[PDB]
Amino acid sequence: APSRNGMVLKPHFHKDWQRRVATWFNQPARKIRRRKARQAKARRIAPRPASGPIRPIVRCPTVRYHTKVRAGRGFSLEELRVAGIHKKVARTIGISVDPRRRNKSTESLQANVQRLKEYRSKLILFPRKPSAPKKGDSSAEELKLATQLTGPVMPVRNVYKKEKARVITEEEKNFKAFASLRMARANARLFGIRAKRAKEAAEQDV
Amino acid sequence: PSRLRKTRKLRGHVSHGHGRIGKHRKHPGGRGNAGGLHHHRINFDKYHPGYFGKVGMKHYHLKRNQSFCPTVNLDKLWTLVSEQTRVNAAKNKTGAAPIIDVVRSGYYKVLGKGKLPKQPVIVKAKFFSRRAEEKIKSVGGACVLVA
Amino acid sequence: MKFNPFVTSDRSKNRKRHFNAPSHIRRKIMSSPLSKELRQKYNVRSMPIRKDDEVQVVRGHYKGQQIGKVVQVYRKKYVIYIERVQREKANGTTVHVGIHPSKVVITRLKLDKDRKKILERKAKSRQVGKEKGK
RNA sequence: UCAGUAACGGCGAGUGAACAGGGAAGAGCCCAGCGCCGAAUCCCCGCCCCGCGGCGGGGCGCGGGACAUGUGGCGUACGGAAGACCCGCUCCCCGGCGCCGCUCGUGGGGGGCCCAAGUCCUUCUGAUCGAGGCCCAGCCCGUGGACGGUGUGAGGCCGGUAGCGGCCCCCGGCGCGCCGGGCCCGGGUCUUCCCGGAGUCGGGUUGCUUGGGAAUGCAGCCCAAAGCGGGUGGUAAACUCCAUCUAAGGCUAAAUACCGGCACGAGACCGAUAGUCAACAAGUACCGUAAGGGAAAGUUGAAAAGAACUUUGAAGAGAGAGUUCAAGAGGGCGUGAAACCGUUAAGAGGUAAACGGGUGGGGUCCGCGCAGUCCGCCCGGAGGAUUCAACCCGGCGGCGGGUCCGGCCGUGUCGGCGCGGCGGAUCUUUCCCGCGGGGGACCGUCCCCCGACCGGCGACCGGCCGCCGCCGGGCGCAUUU
RNA sequence: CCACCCGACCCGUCUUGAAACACGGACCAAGGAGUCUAACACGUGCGCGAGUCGGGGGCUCGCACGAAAGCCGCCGUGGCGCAAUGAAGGUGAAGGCCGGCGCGCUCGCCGGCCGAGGUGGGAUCCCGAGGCCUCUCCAGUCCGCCGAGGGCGCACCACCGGCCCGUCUCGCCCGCCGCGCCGGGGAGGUGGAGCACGAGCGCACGUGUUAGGACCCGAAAGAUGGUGAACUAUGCCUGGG
RNA sequence: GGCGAAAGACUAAUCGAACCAUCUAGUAGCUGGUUCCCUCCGAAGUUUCCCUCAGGAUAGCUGGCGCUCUCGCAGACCCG
RNA sequence: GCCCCGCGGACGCUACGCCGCGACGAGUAGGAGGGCCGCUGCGGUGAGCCUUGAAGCCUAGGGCGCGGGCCCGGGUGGAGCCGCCGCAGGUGCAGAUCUUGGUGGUAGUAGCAAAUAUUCAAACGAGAACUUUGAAGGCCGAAGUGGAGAAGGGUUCCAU
Ligand SMILES: [K+]
Ligand SMILES: [K+]
Ligand SMILES: [K+]
Ligand SMILES: [K+]
Ligand SMILES: [K+]
Ligand SMILES: [K+]
Ligand SMILES: [K+]
Ligand SMILES: [Mg+2]
Ligand SMILES: [Mg+2]
Ligand SMILES: [Mg+2]
Ligand SMILES: [Mg+2]
Ligand SMILES: [Mg+2]
Ligand SMILES: [Mg+2]
Ligand SMILES: [Mg+2]
Ligand SMILES: [Mg+2]
Ligand SMILES: [Mg+2]
Ligand SMILES: [Mg+2]
Ligand SMILES: [Mg+2]
Ligand SMILES: [Mg+2]
Ligand SMILES: [Mg+2]
Ligand SMILES: [Mg+2]
Ligand SMILES: [Mg+2]
Ligand SMILES: [Mg+2]
Ligand SMILES: [Mg+2]
Ligand SMILES: [Mg+2]
Ligand SMILES: [Mg+2]
Ligand SMILES: [Mg+2]
Ligand SMILES: [Mg+2]
Ligand SMILES: [Mg+2]
Ligand SMILES: [Mg+2]
Ligand SMILES: [Mg+2]
Ligand SMILES: [Mg+2]
Ligand SMILES: [Mg+2]
Ligand SMILES: [Mg+2]
Ligand SMILES: [Mg+2]
Ligand SMILES: [Mg+2]
Ligand SMILES: [Mg+2]
Ligand SMILES: [Mg+2]
Ligand SMILES: [Mg+2]
Ligand SMILES: [Mg+2]
Ligand SMILES: [Mg+2]
Ligand SMILES: [Mg+2]
Ligand SMILES: [Mg+2]
Ligand SMILES: [Mg+2]
Ligand SMILES: [Mg+2]
Ligand SMILES: [Mg+2]
Ligand SMILES: [Mg+2]
Ligand SMILES: [Mg+2]
Ligand SMILES: [Mg+2]
Ligand SMILES: [Mg+2]
Ligand SMILES: [Mg+2]
Ligand SMILES: [Mg+2]
Ligand SMILES: [Mg+2]
Ligand SMILES: [Mg+2]
Ligand SMILES: [Mg+2]
Ligand SMILES: [Mg+2]
Ligand SMILES: [Mg+2]
Ligand SMILES: [Mg+2]
Ligand SMILES: [Mg+2]
Ligand SMILES: [Mg+2]
Ligand SMILES: [Mg+2]
Ligand SMILES: [Mg+2]
Ligand SMILES: [Mg+2]
Ligand SMILES: [Mg+2]
Ligand SMILES: [Mg+2]
Ligand SMILES: [Mg+2]
Ligand SMILES: [Mg+2]
Ligand SMILES: [Mg+2]
Ligand SMILES: [Mg+2]
Ligand SMILES: [Mg+2]
Ligand SMILES: [Mg+2]
Ligand SMILES: [Mg+2]
Ligand SMILES: [Mg+2]
Repeated sequence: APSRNGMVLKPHFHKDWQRRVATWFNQPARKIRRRKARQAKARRIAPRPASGPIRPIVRCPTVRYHTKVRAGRGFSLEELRVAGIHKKVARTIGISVDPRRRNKSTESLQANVQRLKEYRSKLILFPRKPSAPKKGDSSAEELKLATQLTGPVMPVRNVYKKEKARVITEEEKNFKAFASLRMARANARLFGIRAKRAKEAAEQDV
Repeated sequence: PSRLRKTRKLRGHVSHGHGRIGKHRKHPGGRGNAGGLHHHRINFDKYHPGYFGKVGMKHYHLKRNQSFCPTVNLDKLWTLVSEQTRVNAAKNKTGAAPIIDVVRSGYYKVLGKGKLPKQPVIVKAKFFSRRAEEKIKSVGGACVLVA
Repeated sequence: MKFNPFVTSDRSKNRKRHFNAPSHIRRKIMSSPLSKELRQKYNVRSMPIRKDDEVQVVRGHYKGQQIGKVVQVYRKKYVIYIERVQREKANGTTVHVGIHPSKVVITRLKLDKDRKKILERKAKSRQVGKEKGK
């Protein structure tokens, strides 16, 4: 029964909710268990990076997030092809590969191609046989530099280009931003009915 | 804290604040929002005008990411840049104006509430209000559109 | 303070394990201090009490300097009977009175192959801990 | 998180996802088909040799069978194959070597056995784990003062506890070490060839389902495909463009769930009408034909020392005696409430009892009263003294002196220090290189230092001086205290 | 404990009305009923504040306490708040004086200044003629209180005006890569949970409201799956009287 | 469901729908109960709407929390 | 000259404290405040209490508080317990034909009355209306109160 002024509420408690209640008393225990597994995995895979293989830069979709980049699932086959890395070899040396991803633009492709090349320079490759090295990193390089890289490999950061202050030209001062948007919307809205009418008069005249 | 509740003060009063006549029964009046158009009509009409009925066009599979367009007014527009940038421009010898990219700050549209300090500025946004563009022009600035 | 997560501090648990311990564990529970001369001789502080061990009662109504022989180790009752530690029942029968082994001091040990092996284990370990403390 | 949202809904009550984003984890693949390779493939059996609890490896057999109605190698939508030309090569794996590298993460795992220090002195007590003491900071150990037991209440009596503590035994992965062995090419470019899952998709209709709304998914029935095709693109339909994937075959760890089970730890939980029904010979006794239902019920004592013996009685049961700190603990025995009863003492009693107010009488017990104000000052008598004021010598303290001196502090201006630190949506064709990161300048801030200079010292602070007060010592030796 | 005088009916409950010929209650012990979770509202306390908040994750050689605590900042993703309005496409909160003009709308272009309008009330604050007085007179200084009267007016209230969005009536003017079935502007009304120099966020406590067993005890019923013809009803078989 | 020479009879002391367990602590505008003390304030049985008349929503009546202001003085004493 | 024959002059002010003046005081349902009212457990604290006697329980003992309640003495008991500052709640009973356990008045009452019936003597025995033996009087009356079985019971059979 409502009483005086209040919000109309519809609590979703008409089923046997008490039978399905997930408590979180094992949350501290879960965090401990995940931590120990991370540490155990890192010791097992040393000196390979603890977080995992390197991931590519990808741009988040939709208008809400296209201004930001993040780590992708894996490098595309085109990116690996340009970088000169066989897709089968990439996984063994710590490069994630995503055959599903396609590069729509060349800016994204070059960003990840550069990321792969810069990763390859940073990579220290131990010989399969310690006594015999063929094309692996130098003994000196392996002996000292090799250490387990903690945290994401080459974290993906949103870079912002600084734009220095400048004198406003006459053209910029005369640019009508509001009217440009208003007409651009109408041009897109009426483009078809204009193509229909313009076409319709064409056979009318001819 | 149970020691601070009325329950402790109601021990020994018989009806526990619920009355001898009306009592505290299970659900006199129905459960939930029962009777909104009947015995509870007055409450619903008085505190919730508009509750019953259909209004407008329904849209299946609404993706709120598509309509994402956060706005920043003109009065708070200069907060998007460091105070060093604002003062250095005001005392700048040549008419060089700083470039403010509201998309970098996380805004897409510039609205025109308030007034601007009298100094040129290049504002970059996805969308501009009419008054917002007018006021930027009045102080000698420029509006630049981005995608 | 105890730090082992696999060792319990529960009062109910420790009492349960104590009062339901099997006999061989009850042997360890029924340890008694050695006398000063024995402690100095073997470098051992305590031994599990055995029948045919001479002991002194150092606590209770029968406390004194008399050296008596342990005639029965009743592990099920956690008590030992000593040869002169007795009392007079109503009908005249003489019954031993049970004394907890932690309240007696061994003055002479019944040495055989097993006790000598046990004693040299405790003394080797006590000495090894000195190689720790140092 | 989106989100109680889009949506569903007698658009009522109510119901209700997803995508993007941030995380945990992260791993990819195999067939059929299409082809090419002399079926190049598999199972079983017999024998021998070697590792060898049957796990097998190989060799043999004019041994058997499966299989062309299709086994295996290559290959699967990320394309693939062959040929030519170029480039780069000798790998990978499994089982027994030995020695044993190895926080494997709290020291691989499992089991066993051990490891500090008071029962000192005095006392309390039935017993003590109580109390007091144990020079010099010292009873002693402490990487151990968790817990339990022991006649209270114990770091030091005992088990234990702590410890990258010890020893022994067993088990497993890794690390290098001959072999029993198998297995062994790859990438690029060009030309040419090859390329896909059907009573399935899809359509109608029915029923269920869903937030899915002119139908989200599923199924039945009917219809029934295509190959520049097919599916999807959240409003039915036609045309058109575009986007996006490739259904109708299959495998796959992790992050996730876990009121059963095997072990284990813990708790601001319950404390025998509580907590599980069940602290106990509890799913027991008992009930019901049966499915099924289903209790009540813990405590002597430190130790049985569980009351010898005498005596009355047929005995149950008593009276003595005895054990014990206690039977005023005697075997359903810690404590032992109320209701109710017996007895004893006192009081009362014909308006049922009981009750409020007021007094009176009696009784119980208390004050234990039963000679019952002390405190301060002054006066008088009668004693005694470490004797008072004042002054001197030490020590301490309080207050004052920042125009007493250090120390310092508050703030401000100038120059300047540490390339000082940090930040900055300031600038950088000084300059460096791979088209951006560096490195610089500037600004802000902080921190340090350095001269002048700066108001003030309960912000903190010493020395010095002045005053006052106290204390200890000296003198003061009696009209004083 | 008893005596006497005055008073004095049995409580709980429902009820207009209970000492009732209304119901429950023989007696005593122990147990016994507004809870907890989610949501929401307001009020109060605390922190920070146009922001606020790590709750999910991670880091700290996990682990008596510690399943705690601390930290993150290119972990603030995200929530709520800072912007409303419209069904939606969408649009989206600043004006007043000083001039120089044009136009005659009562407006429009330019430079300036200022910077969230105005009116009535308004805690507080500011100024203040005049006063009060010392042993007396001459004029002064430090220096409080009284003070008519005036001024700046917080918050808040009311009223007028203004700004944004929807909608309507009206009427002209302007823009250009789109000369368009294009885009923008004015004025007068009216609809809005708007603006008009932010007040929120997190945490805690209380009270109320609700969904939940929902203060406790209580139906007649409904559903699913099972057990029964040892009684009894009826058929059959095989016996007995 | 059975079975009924029919009484809604009988179907294990149960029959106008057996018994057992579960759903299920089923719902109840209805009946009963609802546990310490003192202090201060203190009602309503009326309005309107409701398949409403033993119930609610609504306004009234209540309490709690405030907040916005108004009203001080000749005086340590006494004294306009 | 401010001080000085005298070197001194009560209490206060847990400011959430203390003090003064005036008016007021009914109360169901209900609301609010205070509680140095009460229960259980947790963090602190009381160099707290306790085998020279804790909790509990009893009390014609002594008192305090309007009250909720509390303190102390005595007795019993035999191992634990409490104050204060905060925290937390399964926190206070007279009722619910409440739940479980216990106990009364009724009350030494109703009752121990269906089917004809017992008596004498002896034995054993602590003890005889009731057992056993003997004698007598009776009944069942062969459709039995007789002798054997089925089902069901499950040791009830027999001896001591
Ligand atoms: K109430
Ligand atoms: K179909
Ligand atoms: K009595
Ligand atoms: K009633
Ligand atoms: K009655
Ligand atoms: K509730
Ligand atoms: K028979
Ligand atoms: Mg990870
Ligand atoms: Mg009341
Ligand atoms: Mg009631
Ligand atoms: Mg009511
Ligand atoms: Mg336990
Ligand atoms: Mg939300
Ligand atoms: Mg639907
Ligand atoms: Mg549903
Ligand atoms: Mg997602
Ligand atoms: Mg094939
Ligand atoms: Mg030891
Ligand atoms: Mg102990
Ligand atoms: Mg101990
Ligand atoms: Mg000690
Ligand atoms: Mg250990
Ligand atoms: Mg297509
Ligand atoms: Mg389309
Ligand atoms: Mg497979
Ligand atoms: Mg009990
Ligand atoms: Mg129980
Ligand atoms: Mg039970
Ligand atoms: Mg006793
Ligand atoms: Mg005795
Ligand atoms: Mg007694
Ligand atoms: Mg006793
Ligand atoms: Mg007893
Ligand atoms: Mg009276
Ligand atoms: Mg200070
Ligand atoms: Mg009536
Ligand atoms: Mg009454
Ligand atoms: Mg009557
Ligand atoms: Mg009734
Ligand atoms: Mg009755
Ligand atoms: Mg009770
Ligand atoms: Mg608040
Ligand atoms: Mg924060
Ligand atoms: Mg823990
Ligand atoms: Mg944490
Ligand atoms: Mg935020
Ligand atoms: Mg964000
Ligand atoms: Mg005003
Ligand atoms: Mg127009
Ligand atoms: Mg308008
Ligand atoms: Mg409310
Ligand atoms: Mg019920
Ligand atoms: Mg029905
Ligand atoms: Mg039959
Ligand atoms: Mg018949
Ligand atoms: Mg009939
Ligand atoms: Mg039945
Ligand atoms: Mg209920
Ligand atoms: Mg009704
Ligand atoms: Mg109606
Ligand atoms: Mg009526
Ligand atoms: Mg009624
Ligand atoms: Mg009153
Ligand atoms: Mg007293
Ligand atoms: Mg509790
Ligand atoms: Mg309760
Ligand atoms: Mg009761
Ligand atoms: Mg009551
Ligand atoms: Mg009689
Ligand atoms: Mg009779
Ligand atoms: Mg006859
Ligand atoms: Mg006859
Ligand atoms: Mg006859």
